[PDB]
Amino acid sequence: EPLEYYRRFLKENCRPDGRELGEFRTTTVNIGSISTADGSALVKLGNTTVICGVKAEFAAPSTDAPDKGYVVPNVDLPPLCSSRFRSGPPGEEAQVASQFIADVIENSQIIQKEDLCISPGKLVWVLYCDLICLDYDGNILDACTFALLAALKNVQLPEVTINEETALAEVNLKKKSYLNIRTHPVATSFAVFDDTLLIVDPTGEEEHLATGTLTIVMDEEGKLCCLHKPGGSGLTGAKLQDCMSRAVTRHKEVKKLMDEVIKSM
Amino acid sequence: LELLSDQGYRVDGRRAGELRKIQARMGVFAQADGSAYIEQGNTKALAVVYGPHEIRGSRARALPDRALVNCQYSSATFSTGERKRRPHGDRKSCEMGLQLRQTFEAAILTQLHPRSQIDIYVQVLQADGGTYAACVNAATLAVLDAGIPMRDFVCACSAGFVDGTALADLSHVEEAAGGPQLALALLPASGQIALLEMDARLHEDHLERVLEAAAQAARDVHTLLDRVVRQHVREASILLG
Amino acid sequence: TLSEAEKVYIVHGVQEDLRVDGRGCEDYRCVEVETDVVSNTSGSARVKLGHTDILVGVKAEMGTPKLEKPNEGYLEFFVDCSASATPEFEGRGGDDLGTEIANTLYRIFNNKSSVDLKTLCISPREHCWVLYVDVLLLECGGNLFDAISIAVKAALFNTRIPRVRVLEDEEGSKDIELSDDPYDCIRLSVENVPCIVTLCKIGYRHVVDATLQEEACSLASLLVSVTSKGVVTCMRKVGKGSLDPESIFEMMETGKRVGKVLHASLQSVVHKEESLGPKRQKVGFL
Amino acid sequence: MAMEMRLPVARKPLSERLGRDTKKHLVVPGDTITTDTGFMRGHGTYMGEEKLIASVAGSVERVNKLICVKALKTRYIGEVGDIVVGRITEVQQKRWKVETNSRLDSVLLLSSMNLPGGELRRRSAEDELAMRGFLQEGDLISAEVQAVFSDGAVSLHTRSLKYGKLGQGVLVQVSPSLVKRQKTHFHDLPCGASVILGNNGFIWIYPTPEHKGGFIANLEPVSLADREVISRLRNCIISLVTQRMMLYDTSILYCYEASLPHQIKDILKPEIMEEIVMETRQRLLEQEG
Amino acid sequence: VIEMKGRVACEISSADELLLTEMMFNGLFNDLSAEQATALLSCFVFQENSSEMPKLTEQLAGPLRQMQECAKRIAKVSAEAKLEIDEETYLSSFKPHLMDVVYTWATGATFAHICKMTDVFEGSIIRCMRRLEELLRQMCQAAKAIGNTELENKFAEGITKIKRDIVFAASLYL
Amino acid sequence: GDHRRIRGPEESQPPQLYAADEEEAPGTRDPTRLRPVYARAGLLSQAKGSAYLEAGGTKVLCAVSGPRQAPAALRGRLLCDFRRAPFAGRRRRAPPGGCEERELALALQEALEPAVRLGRYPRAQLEVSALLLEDGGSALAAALTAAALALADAGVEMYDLVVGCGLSLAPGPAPTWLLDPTRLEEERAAAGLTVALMPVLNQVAGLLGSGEGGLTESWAEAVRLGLEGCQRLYPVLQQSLVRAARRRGAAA
Amino acid sequence: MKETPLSNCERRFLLRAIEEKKRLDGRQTYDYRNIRISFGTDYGCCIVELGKTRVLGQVSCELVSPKLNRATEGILFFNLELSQMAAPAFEPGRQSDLLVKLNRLMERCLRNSKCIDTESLCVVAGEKVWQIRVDLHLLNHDGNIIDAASIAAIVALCHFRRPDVSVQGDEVTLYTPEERDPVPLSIHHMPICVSFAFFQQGTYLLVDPNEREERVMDGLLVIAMNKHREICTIQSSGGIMLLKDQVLRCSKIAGVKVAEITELILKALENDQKVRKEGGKFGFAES
Amino acid sequence: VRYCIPGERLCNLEEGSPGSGTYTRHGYIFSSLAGCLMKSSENGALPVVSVVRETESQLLPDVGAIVTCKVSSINSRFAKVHILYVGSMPLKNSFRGTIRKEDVRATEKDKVEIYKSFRPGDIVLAKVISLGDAQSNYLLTTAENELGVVVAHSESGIQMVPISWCEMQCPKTHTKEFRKVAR
Repeated sequence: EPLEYYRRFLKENCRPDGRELGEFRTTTVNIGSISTADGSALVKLGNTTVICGVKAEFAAPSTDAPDKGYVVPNVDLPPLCSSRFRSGPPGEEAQVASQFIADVIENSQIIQKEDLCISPGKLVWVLYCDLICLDYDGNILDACTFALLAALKNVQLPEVTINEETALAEVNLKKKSYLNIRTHPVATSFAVFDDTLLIVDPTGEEEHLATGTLTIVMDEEGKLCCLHKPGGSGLTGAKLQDCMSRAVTRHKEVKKLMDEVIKSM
Repeated sequence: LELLSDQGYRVDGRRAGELRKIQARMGVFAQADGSAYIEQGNTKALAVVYGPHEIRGSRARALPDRALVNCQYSSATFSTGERKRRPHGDRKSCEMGLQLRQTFEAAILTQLHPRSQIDIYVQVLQADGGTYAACVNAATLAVLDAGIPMRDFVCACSAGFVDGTALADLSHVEEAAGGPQLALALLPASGQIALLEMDARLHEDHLERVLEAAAQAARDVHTLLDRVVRQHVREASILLG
Repeated sequence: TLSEAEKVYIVHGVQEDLRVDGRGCEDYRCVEVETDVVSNTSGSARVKLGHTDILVGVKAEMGTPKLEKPNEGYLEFFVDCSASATPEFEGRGGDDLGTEIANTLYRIFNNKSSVDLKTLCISPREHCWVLYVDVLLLECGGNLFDAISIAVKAALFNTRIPRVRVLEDEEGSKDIELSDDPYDCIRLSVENVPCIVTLCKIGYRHVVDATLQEEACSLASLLVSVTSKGVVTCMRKVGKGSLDPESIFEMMETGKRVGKVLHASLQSVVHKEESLGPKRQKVGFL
Repeated sequence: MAMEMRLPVARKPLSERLGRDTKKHLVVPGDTITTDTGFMRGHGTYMGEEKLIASVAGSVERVNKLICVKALKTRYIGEVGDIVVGRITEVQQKRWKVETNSRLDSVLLLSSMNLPGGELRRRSAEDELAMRGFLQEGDLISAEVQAVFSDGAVSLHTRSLKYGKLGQGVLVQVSPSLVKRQKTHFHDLPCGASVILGNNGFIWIYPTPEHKGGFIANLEPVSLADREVISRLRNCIISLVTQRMMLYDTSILYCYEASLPHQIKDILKPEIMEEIVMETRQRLLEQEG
Repeated sequence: VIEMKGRVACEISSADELLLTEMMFNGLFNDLSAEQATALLSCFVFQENSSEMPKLTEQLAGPLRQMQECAKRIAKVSAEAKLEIDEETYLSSFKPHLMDVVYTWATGATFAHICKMTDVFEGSIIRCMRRLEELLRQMCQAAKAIGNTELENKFAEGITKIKRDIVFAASLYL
Repeated sequence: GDHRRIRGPEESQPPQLYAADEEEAPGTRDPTRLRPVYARAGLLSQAKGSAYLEAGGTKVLCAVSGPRQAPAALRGRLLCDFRRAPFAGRRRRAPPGGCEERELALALQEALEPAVRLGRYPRAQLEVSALLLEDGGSALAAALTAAALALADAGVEMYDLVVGCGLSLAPGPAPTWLLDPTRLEEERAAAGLTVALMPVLNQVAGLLGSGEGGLTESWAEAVRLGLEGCQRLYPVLQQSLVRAARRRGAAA
Repeated sequence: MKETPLSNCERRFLLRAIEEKKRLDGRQTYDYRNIRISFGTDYGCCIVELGKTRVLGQVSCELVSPKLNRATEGILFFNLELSQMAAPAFEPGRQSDLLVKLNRLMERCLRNSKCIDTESLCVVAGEKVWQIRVDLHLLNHDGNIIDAASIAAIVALCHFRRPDVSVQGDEVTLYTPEERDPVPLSIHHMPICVSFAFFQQGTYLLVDPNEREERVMDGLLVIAMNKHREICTIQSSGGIMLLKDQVLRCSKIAGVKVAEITELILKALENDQKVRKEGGKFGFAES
Repeated sequence: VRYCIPGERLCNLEEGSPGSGTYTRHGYIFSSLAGCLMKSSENGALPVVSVVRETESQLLPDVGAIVTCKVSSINSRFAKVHILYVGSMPLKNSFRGTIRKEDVRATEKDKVEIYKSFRPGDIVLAKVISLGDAQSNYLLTTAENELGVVVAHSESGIQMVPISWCEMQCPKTHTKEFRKVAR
């Protein structure tokens, strides 16, 4: 009798865990936990958990845009996250999340691909940002985006040079250089029950028994990078402006958190 | 290099109407229910037939009327000089499987082994031209060694067309030249073809020639195979008593 | 598979130092070795150990060397576990055992002292040799790994790579010069290429060439890789069962002795055959 | 210890060492058996265009008016009284599914298997649950056929207590066309053991007891003097079959008596195999006639 | 040890099986029709004498001559082993006195059009026909054993021809 | 091109291979030394049992998706999926793998089947999923230990725990067996080895090895050394499990 | 899902109507169905529908590094997909046999017959060459595919146009369809398959069989031909025993059939060019 | 109180006997789980040691039970269900039970009809009889008038009220569905 048990709390303006329908759960990060990787970031929202490792490599660009350093995300929902996933190739949710992360990276323009070209037409960086879920208690997109941004700030790259005599490039793993990122896109999630009831940061069950879901990415300068609205019972702008406000608030909060962290190092 | 000297000879040193000495054997592997080996020149096919046995994981495919033929093809990596990988699962070995399957389902006379797998397996160790026919013939010898009823030796071979003439039992050289090559497999007793593959461009009036030539080559292959089989049966019976 | 009482019979037999084939616990069976079976390869070999028949092809191709090791070439291994062995293999069910065997064969040759790869280098970072080994299974009657190893060694011994001079030229033009002397082809040493040895434990006694019926009766099996000198390249353990710490040592000592004997016999046989010549007629599958 | 390697020697075909020139009528598919007024067909042939055409490789046999073929390798077709040895493969709610060298999965119905002692009343669910704890998956049964179904399968039973489940012993798998169709497949030899010769290709070899139905497992040791004999018999049978000759009491007894000089292991080496088989064959042939 | 003929005869218990199997393996039923076989089997099940031996047409008598030849062969082979057997009796222990009766019955006729052709009671005819149907089941199984199919379908068709109204009625006690 | 992942570049080589330097060598140390270990069971929530182990730069997770319906034939099963995260190691590898992941998976299965008792888990398959977040030395041993912890945590029955230990060989003139090494001591090495045992009943469960060289006596000393290391490591894991059980008692 | 089983009624009725030489819709045995060739807006798209069987064909290009064995001539990449809208049974990765045989047959037919000029489409011998792929998609499945797939591939590869390119030394310059006029391909001869279906072991033969006729047939003879009477491929499938005269007669049929189909195709291309030369992004031809 | 571990010994056979979650080796017992041990004592003075992971300690729905369940699948023969509440203590280990045709009412009439007694997606409570052997298929029965369906949703989304023995109705609109109403 799950749904009924849940409507009782919903109408008491609460949830069975102790959250007031509009607040998230304990959000925490950990930077630089990993040496083998250029950038590393652990994120966890109470029970939900995500980890991003960003490696850096060389590669030859395309012919349409030689001055473009690729940024390739891939999300991994291994079977140890939840039992709804099975050992094998990637399912559907992983792939959807991957395309979401890529759309974000491409639209928010947090990073200029041009800032990754060493020798146009010949070399350019490729940033393989690999995200891994470890507890899919719910709201995996927020965690994925936040971990991506955190690690992608942690990343400091080496410096390379070109020798015309050898016609090859050399690296200097001693000196390095951080990675400039302009926008700080944060993602805020929503679960829409029958008609008008929007809860924020929905956990697992709340997403299992929901009529629809929503996600909204809100850049710092009062703009949006993505309004992910896969199906749902419907919405009018009045049930949407409020979500945008709450998204701005969450942006503020998590950016303050991330600043405190990068400064506590 | 050349294919038909003006005299009539080939490279290997054989006229158009003849072929290379097949050297075969029946009874290679004893842990099976039927086995064979054949070298139709440099080629070296190897067949195996795990007999009509039970279906496991029934998966609702056990035909109740007739038997279930499952033939698998394989061309070893070191077969050709150019090494290749993924000999199984490719889009060509599976076509060969279909071909062998629709041949032997025609010949193998399945109406007597209903709800049973006849598992045919073919591995090609060396390929120098005529790679399908060697396999057909090896699987035939195998079937026979496994006492599986079958209408007739389903004998196969290949023909080709060069300088307005028909060649029998091509090799890799004239198979690489790009000329028309027509492979087939027929049942001699009735004169009926069980399979007819063909791949290259040529006129129509030049069809009957290569067709009858391949047929006659298959008849010769029939003679050789049946002599082998008769030696085998005779020796076995003599040893029995 | 098989029953329980047969397992009792076999284990008490071993404990008594007899076996259904009336042989002890340190006795292989007649292994029919042959070499130069297939012709299109730069090397080949075949083994028939009881009821397991293995074929091995070896192709010496030209390829780019490995960036971390441009000064020398490399061996690659592929393993076709043809369904002709047991029908329970197909395009997907034999990949498991094939992968296992290939990973072993690699682990035997991350040794740097087995095949002198420096002898396989033409021009560092520019061209090199590559030994594509291709194992082909045709029966499974146990003691699989030892036979595969013996075949690998017989194939290497029977490998004949041609000499090539790769001459550079400006404006990016490269030329290869052959030596028109198929009799003047080089030969790589195998005085270190190791043989595998599979000691399966039955009851409280260890056994070599563990026939299937006895593998099903066992709980552990130690794979050793020995060279003719006495060293132990690899030491792996396989089995859904446990294994004591002391028996390991006996297994290792026995593997050492058996490797000595095995390598001696193989070396003698293959020198014999190389002596004979084309007079042997290369009886294979006939 | 002792290890030995050796190159492969080429066969010596034609079995000229015998020199028989058989008086049989061999055939192969496509071959046309005698076409006459109303000749009935049997296993190993078919009809086409008013012509009796073989289907399998072997010798033809013309009983008074029936034309059949007797192939040299097949899988055990089910007769109605033939004894049989079988390895179990499955345990279905109603019965057991057994594996013989047959073209399907032989069947032993729960109604057939004898009960501990003679406690015969009827079969109930309690028996349906002991259906497993007694006859484990993978065990062996020495039965005799009960009947053959139209789908080809063989339903088999256990007439008496001489049949049922088997002890520890040892087993061999040969072709079923290498055991002479005769009586008393159950032999108890003077050598110190006993043997069961299936009408299929499954031979069982067990030490002979002293008391004289498998409901208890005598998982006791076996004297060396009764395992060496079993192993020698096993290797002798393998020899016989490797040379393609029939198999029954006198054959195995005489190969045994032949393989005493040659030790218990050196009688698989093809030379020893061949000489033993030749000795046995010659002495059978000359003594019998 | 047994031979195929034995595994074909064992299926038969309702009559003389040696002679039936010889009739098979000499090719008699492979040329006749559905009913003629029923008649040649009536020649065996029936064992009573009647006043007037009937007159039979060639199409239906001829086969009985081949039957008697096989019987004579069996009789000689029995006499060779000295079974103290006689030939005339063994041969004449098979009464064809109901062949025409059974033929007309299988043509789908009326029991009243049948009880007249012969100066024999009815219950004896009923026993004859029931034993005949049993023997037909047995012969179907024998043909099923050797491997033939036309012959077993033939015998099954004969059975389907016999059972119409009263020869196979219910037992009031049932 | 893979159509289940994002379109990246065809090929991509790392920058290190384009570096120019002689990497730093460790030098000397106490051969019979062990790294500081942090082992905790009960980390993950959505899993019946989970465990986490850190030893130096080594960082490994393991989860146990419990019994999932799927005598000697009605005997349990456990299928193990080892998997190193693409952001571990100097080089990057696509997630799939297919060369060494499966070898180490076979190792885990061969080392766990003995300890676990599967007669009490019939008609069932336990999905063990290991994950290697960072490689810093002995990896397969950490994975064995973590899978053992995760199983013992989910409450599957056993006979004893599994303790692993990795060893390497110093290529110096006086080669000594180096215990519980680092990725540097392991890439600059001649031979490597891995033991795994059940210390109560003193029985190996799965071992493995390889060598640029060696010899019987050396391998034997290596074996006994790894056994001693595993013995000295066992108590940590004991205390970790006790601690997790206490936390469970606290929750209710 | 699964295909609905076939009733014995329909089977017997079909076999009898064949015995009596009567098709269902009302056509003879040596006749195709009205084939329509419709074009799209983008050069290289064609929807060809014969009766109820619709098949789509798209042709695309790329520039890529060639393969060493042939560093002069380019590449060509076929692919046929059986969309689930064709029929229920066509789940992804299940009806693989049909895919394999069709794709191998089509590759063989077009590639090895040398229908197009893989040489003309070279730009830099060793570095950059063209790469023409053709994706056929099966939309409705009523009977004969190979014929439809082939007609589609041919109409496409004859109704396709490359972005022109200029070259000097190694300097390669690609251009847009708006800067220059794309250049067509180079065909030598247009082959199109022809499908015969055998009934009763070989006694009867039909052309352009429907779906039911494909379910109650035992054998299938595919024959590729040109307007110049040049066999390109012939294949027998279904495990059937035919003879010589049968294939000879089938070939003498395929001759006329291919001549007519070719006339139609050419008319279609002519009409499409006329339309685009007058305002209009379509082109339509009817049998 | 002491938490144990899958390898440590606990006691001689002379000082206890294995109850559960343990095993035996030479003259000793050895645990098999990470959990809390307990040695119960009979009037016989010989203790029974056992080990438990009290997370999900143990439950057992016995014959004379009253267990709720949810109707998932149905047929003209039987209706299958999932076990949620054994009494009143839920159990995340949802067991799977069955309800037969005749074992539906105390009257045992064959006239009963599933589709007029049950529907997929409603909660009932019943009494188990057979545990099951292979798949532990619980067989539940409702041969009583205070048994069966208690809550049942309407055609689309409304919860109905148990008017009578075999009738139920939705309060908003009017429509008489048929079930095996409880009580």
